Formats: sequence, C-alpha cells, structure tokens
Amino acid sequence: MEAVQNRIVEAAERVPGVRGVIHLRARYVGQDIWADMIIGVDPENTVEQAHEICEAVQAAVCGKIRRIESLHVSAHARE
Amino acid sequence: MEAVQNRIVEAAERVPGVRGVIHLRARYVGQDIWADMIIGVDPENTVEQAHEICEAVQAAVCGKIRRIESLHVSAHARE
Ligand code: NI
Ligand code: NI
Repeated sequence: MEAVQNRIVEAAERVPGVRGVIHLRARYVGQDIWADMIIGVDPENTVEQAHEICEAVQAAVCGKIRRIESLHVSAHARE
Repeated sequence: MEAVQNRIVEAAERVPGVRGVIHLRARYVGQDIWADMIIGVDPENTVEQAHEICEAVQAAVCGKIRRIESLHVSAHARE
C-alpha cells in the first residue's frame, strides 16, 4: 500500500496546477484501490480551473495506477 | 507480474533514443524483481551512445519501479 500511495502522490504532483497533495486516503476493496484525495491549487485559479485540475489529476492517476477503480479528487487553496 | 512488465516497458519507451523494447524477461526473487531487457536503438547511433541510452533506461526503470533490484539493459539495431 505505501508503494501505491507514493505512486498516487507522484502522479498527482506531475499534473499542471497541482500545489501538492494535501490529503490522500487509499483503501483496498479486494484487489482494487478506492481513494479520496485533496490537492492544493493557486487561490487565484477560478473554481472552474480547479475543477479542470482535479479532472486532470483523476485521469493521470487512474491512467498510471491500473488497480485504482475509484478516485475522488477535490481542491483547496494553497500557497 | 504483467502489471510490473507493462510498467517496465512503458518506462523504457519514454527514454530518449529507445526504439521499442525488443525483449524483457522478469523474475521474482522473493518480493524483488530481477529483469533482463533488450532495447531497440538507431543503427547509426554510436556504440557509446547506445551504452548511454541503456544506462538511462536502467536509471528510469529502477527509479519508477522500486521493487526492481537488478536490471540489465542491452541494445540492438532497430528501424
Ligand atoms: Ni467539466
Ligand atoms: Ni558510461
């Protein structure tokens, strides 16, 4: 699991507009991972931009870690 | 293991100068992976350049897949 969490954080951090991973909770449901995360974003990004960054994180993380079958990504102002 | 082999191939293919993965054999030794691979390279690269590409593949693949504890990379002319 720690190897999986490290991969999730690394994948998320490589997406344009991510200012770190604030929170990540991952759980196994069988052999699948279900995860919930919060990313940091520029406080001056629009809410629509933050939504786009979250969607990009979801695509990036699910594309790179095939065992993830549910991923929720939300955003919070940081830096 | 197939998930691991897919990650090895994908990581190798993203290194400048790799013209596909020609061969990959991976084995578990305990929880560790030992692997041997052959990459394709430009036939007009020098032997020194091919050596540099192999070393770059080794770094890239070992950096991305933490369970690998031995990786040998060789090169063959392709395309
Ligand atoms: Ni949308
Ligand atoms: Ni050298």
